[PDB]
Amino acid sequence: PVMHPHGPPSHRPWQMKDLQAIKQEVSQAAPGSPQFMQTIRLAVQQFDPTAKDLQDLLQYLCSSLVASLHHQQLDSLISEAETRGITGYNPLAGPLRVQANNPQQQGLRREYQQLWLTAFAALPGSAKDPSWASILQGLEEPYHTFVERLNVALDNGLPEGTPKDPILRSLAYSNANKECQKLLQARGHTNSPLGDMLRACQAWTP
Repeated sequence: PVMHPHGPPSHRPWQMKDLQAIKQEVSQAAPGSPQFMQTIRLAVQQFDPTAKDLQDLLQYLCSSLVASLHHQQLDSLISEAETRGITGYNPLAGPLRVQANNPQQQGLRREYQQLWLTAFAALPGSAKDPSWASILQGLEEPYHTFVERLNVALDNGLPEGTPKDPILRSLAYSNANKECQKLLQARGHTNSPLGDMLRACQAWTP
């Protein structure tokens, strides 16, 4: 992090307590999901991290594969942004990442943080086996409990700005047990269909 005294800027290493608190706030959110993004967005604001700090934070929160995909995307976003013009970037003063580690280069650091943040958008979709696809209703699970069970896994797994209602509707079916799955040819029809698949199983005697 880069410290801002009340009365020059200086870098200080991450404190494990702060990293730990970030991971606990991210909770079960997958990289790119809303909770994940709000968390690391708040962290970048609070700690004004350098490029090196951001690399430590990445490896603490995400798997080694995810970290590599992030690096690939971030490199492309960097190249593209260089053409448009990066504030504080002297192409003759060495690699941009080295420059972003100079705590005096605030503008350049703030730009790098924003590209670092934006890079997470491309990460989902490269995960073809999310956990929310696995959540499946057992022969014993109630239906009303299962629909919420899927809602949270989608809340934690789906990237930002992605439809969830059309996902849960199919998932509340494709991932339901064969027990209650037989009430799904006369499925009720409403405006928000979700209210129906529950009406069908609003009362389900085992």
